Amino acid sequence: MQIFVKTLTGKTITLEVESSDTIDNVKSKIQDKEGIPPDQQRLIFAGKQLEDGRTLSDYNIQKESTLHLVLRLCGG
Amino acid sequence: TIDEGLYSRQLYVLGHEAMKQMSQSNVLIIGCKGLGVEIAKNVCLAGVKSVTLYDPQPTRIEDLSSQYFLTEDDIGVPRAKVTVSKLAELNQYVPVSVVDELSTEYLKNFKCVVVTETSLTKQLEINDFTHKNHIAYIAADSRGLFGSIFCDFGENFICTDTDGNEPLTGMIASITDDGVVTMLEETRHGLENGDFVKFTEVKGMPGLNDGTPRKVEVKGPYTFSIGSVKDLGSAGYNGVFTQVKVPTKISFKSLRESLKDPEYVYPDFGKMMRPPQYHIAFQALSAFADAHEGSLPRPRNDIDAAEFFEFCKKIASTLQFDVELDEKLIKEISYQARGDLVAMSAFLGGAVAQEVLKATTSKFYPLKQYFYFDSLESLPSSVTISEETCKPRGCRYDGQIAVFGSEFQEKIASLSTFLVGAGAIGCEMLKNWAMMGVATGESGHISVTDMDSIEKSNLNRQFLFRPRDVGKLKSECASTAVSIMNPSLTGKITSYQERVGPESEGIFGDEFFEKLSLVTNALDNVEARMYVDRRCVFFEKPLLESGTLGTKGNTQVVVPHLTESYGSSQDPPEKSFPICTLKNFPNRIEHTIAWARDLFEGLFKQPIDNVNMYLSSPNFLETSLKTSSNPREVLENIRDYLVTEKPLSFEECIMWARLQFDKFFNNNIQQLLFNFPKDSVTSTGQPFWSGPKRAPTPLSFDIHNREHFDFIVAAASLYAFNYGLKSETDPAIYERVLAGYNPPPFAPKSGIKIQVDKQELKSIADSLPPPSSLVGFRLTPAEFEKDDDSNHHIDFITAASNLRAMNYDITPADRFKTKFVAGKIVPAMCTSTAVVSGLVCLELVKLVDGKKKIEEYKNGFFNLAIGLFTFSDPIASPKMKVNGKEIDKIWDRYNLPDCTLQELIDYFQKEEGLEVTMLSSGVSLLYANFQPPKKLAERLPLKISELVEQITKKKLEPFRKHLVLEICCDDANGEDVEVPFICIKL
Ligand SMILES: *NS(=O)(=O)NC[C@H]1O[C@@H](n2cnc3c(N)ncnc32)[C@H](O)[C@@H]1O
Ligand SMILES: [Mg+2]
Ligand SMILES: [Mg+2]
Repeated sequence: MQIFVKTLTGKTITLEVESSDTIDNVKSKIQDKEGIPPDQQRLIFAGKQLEDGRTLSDYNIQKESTLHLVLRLCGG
Repeated sequence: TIDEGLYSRQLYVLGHEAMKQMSQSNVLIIGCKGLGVEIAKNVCLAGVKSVTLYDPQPTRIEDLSSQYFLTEDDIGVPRAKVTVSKLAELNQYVPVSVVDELSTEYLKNFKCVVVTETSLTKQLEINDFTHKNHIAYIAADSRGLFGSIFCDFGENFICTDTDGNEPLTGMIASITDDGVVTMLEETRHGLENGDFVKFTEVKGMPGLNDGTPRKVEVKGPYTFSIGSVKDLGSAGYNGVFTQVKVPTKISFKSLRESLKDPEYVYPDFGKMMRPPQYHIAFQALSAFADAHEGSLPRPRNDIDAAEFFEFCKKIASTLQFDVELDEKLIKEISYQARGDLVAMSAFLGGAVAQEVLKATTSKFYPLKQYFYFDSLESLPSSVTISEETCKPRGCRYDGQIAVFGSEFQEKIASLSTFLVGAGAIGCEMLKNWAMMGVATGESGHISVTDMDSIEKSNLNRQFLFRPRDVGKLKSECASTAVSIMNPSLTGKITSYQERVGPESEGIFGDEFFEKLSLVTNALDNVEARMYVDRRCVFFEKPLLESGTLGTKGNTQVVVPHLTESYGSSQDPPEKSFPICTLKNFPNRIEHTIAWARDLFEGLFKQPIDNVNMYLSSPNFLETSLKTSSNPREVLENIRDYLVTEKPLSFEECIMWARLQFDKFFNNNIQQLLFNFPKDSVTSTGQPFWSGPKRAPTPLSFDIHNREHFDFIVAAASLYAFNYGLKSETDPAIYERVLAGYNPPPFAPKSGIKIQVDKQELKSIADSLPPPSSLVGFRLTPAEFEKDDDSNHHIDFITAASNLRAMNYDITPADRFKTKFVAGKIVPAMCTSTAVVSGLVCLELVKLVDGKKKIEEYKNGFFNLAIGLFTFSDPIASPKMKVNGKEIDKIWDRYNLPDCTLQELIDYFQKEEGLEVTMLSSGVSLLYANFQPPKKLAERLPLKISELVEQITKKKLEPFRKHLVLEICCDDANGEDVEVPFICIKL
């Protein structure tokens, strides 16, 4: 199935996944497309951050869901 | 025309063109309560043409719950006429005035009208006109833990930048005739389908470089297509693409026609079902007002809530809203209707302020069109929340008591906080704390620390400061300014000028931390964040963390024994260029600016420091020979800067700068081309000077070249500064001395190592003048200062960079960009700062409520440039199992007194079921079960502090209050197990 990842700078990434796929797998596909190391990826679905070891189903992520990829900032 | 000294950091976000349009846009703001004054503050700081206020309603005591420009002496006085005085002080370039009457035709004077504290009926009346007369409309309202924003910039609004990102660009390797662009050396283009790109320097396809944009189709991370280019060449080679940003027309609906079919911006995809409920509830709030003479429901009043819920039913039917109303949620808005929280006004006020700039600049994507928000997880649960507890009390905090209650108000007042930083986030944080009444109780207190002083550019987003405060300490001014906002804080704030870190643990020690309720960061660097995080973990203190970058920001809460800490997760590392690229093979202006910054340091800083060390350190030469990475350079600096190249006049400084020109933009280039000729090829037959390597060309000095001349002036003036000689700028003296310059002959040598001994250095050291002959003589080093345009620093870097850009055929950059790069200036402005401060304090009330469920906390992320907000529950701390017990791998530790080694071993066996096999302190091994029995017989009766002192052969520092130890031990099954560290309380 297809899901979308929106970044904090407005980019949209489309992924081909299955509900049984792990977050680690989803992060690997994001690394292929964007070059961001999995450990530096902050993914959010329905107000929850995705953690390694779990699966998309564990977060109710379904066809054409939208995740947010975010970062921390250091100005202030 | 634009004062870059004030607007520096904000210009790096909005740009000159945007601010030029702002300086021609009057703004009208209705309502001067907490929300309106926050919007007006940011807009004034932002630099619009002017701000007009309208709020005849008289000042009530409860208005001071969030409106920080109103004192108790102002009660009864209309809010607009009291607030104008203090808003006019923010930005000298933005006149602020009041208007007593609102005429529909009078609205034609403003490019944007912000409407707050206004009924829906009056809103529709205003928006009907503005929507027809090309006037931007924005309406926001803060109701307890609920907020709403509506934007209507007209049905033909042209947005010229829909994301605020810089245009993408990258080096190309090849282009096929069918249009397949392959990036260079696995370099990602970052484009998306539908983007447009221009080209330059493409070989074999001349027509492609003409600048006509071409829509892109992404084939992969390193490849994309632009369509057929057969009519233009058989094969493209090399070159550079640049993204072409396209504008978009945004058609907004009016408030009247969108009221039926509203378009929502969702701030939380976990609360997707709420904005519809809120759309009805905010309208029902205005119907209640019209029914009860402009009065909102009373705090937590059930009768008023029932009548309110009935209005929602009628409105839901009138609007044909096919939605099942959530009674408990909707009634919660009525209960909190009279809530006035400063955090909510900061959050909404910062966002609305940014939307006002969007309407007046056509930059960034505006909210389209309804933004409904709640922080309902902030509602306390450890205290009774009833109509009796939330009732007004006749104090400045009535707006906050309306939501949290009086019992909760006392908890806020007794907080002991620690604010690390008094800059942008710091100023907004202090303002919030003052309005909330933090630390106004008997046991309450605030500690603020910051080692920096106020500067001009700070005044654009650090609103506690004023131009006359320039040069003073931030922590002191901010403390004083907040005492004026809330006199209850007089004497309750202690300010420090300390740099938080290892060196200041004598001030911020155990005794200091133990008293704190929580720590709040307001920092601008990751190093200080990571340090504060370690300390809060050690002292088991909550930490409120936030950051900004231009229009982006984020928040993170660290809850002891519940969540992970700031340092538990990794961020992308700071970019650093390869040394080979800066040293010899630049291809971007960023490479020449970094090189020029190192040149500035290498001509006017490093050698000066070596001279002064040679004259004040007794054994500097010996130590340097054993430690310096380049001892020959140190010896040559001293020799050159004290005798052989010592100038005696500004004329001699000009001669010196003229020599540096050929040394770094000619002779060095010749030597490079000598080792790598232009036509030389690699091992694969391909031209060496290809791809990232650009063939350089040496420069021939030309006094009539602005870049050549600017380098001579800046370099000569800095060399004179080093020696105290008075510099000059009259071009006649430069022409006089330079016209008679005989350059020494130069020939490229051989055998020089260009990446892609003992006797001479001992002899030149003896040729140095002895420090005995230069008693008291020093040179003045140049300390890089990006924000002083009279010191020639940016002049030298700009000119030096652009001269190197001319060597390598790189496009030069002006001082504005060069200052940004060389200075590592973080783009920032007031809007993002207010937004993070609001989100941070919405989490603060959760910490003081003692919330134990991790799902109630929220980390925040946003980008105001695209109207993106999103939130996530914090990550729980990693757990571990030891003898079946759950151990928190971040927060747990064993607290023991300064007992004996034996007593420690017995404690762990009998109380913890752990057989201590090894005990260590730092690098030192204190105890192990395998040590001989005589080693143990003499150590087991010793105290831990005594055991550490003896093994380390070093006495403990006297002010030490704790001792950190680690142990290896076997669990009850005899198996080795990892366990938390030990903290000895001395
Ligand atoms: N974000 S900002 O640039 O507007 N201001 C940040 C603010 O924080 C202070 N700061 C930076 N580093 C420290 C440490 N280590 N301790 C205390 N304060 C610190 C800066 O001076 C700046 O004013
Ligand atoms: Mg500063
Ligand atoms: Mg800073």
